[PDB]
Amino acid sequence: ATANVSPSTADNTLALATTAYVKANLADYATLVSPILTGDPRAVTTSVTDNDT
Amino acid sequence: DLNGAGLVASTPTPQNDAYGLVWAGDTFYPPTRKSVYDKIETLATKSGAVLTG
Repeated sequence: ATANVSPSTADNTLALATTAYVKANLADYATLVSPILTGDPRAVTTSVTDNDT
Repeated sequence: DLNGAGLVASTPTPQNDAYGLVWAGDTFYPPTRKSVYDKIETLATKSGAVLTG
């Protein structure tokens, strides 16, 4: 169980990433199951004849 | 005090030089336990290493 001090979530360099850092970064993204989108989400406008989910 | 004096054979004696460039090409001078220990204290282990910085 090797360990290192967790870098800041804004770190984008060759520093080694920790699992806590990974969780902190993924905390700002939506999962596949039951996401709660906030703000102004945008999607592609499909054809009027499109008949899927 | 470091090398002795007289016309006597140059038998090796453990040198307590700090880790660095004097450590290359010796081929007959052994180190001291303090000299080894000081450097080893600043190295990471294979298992359970707590990396810092």
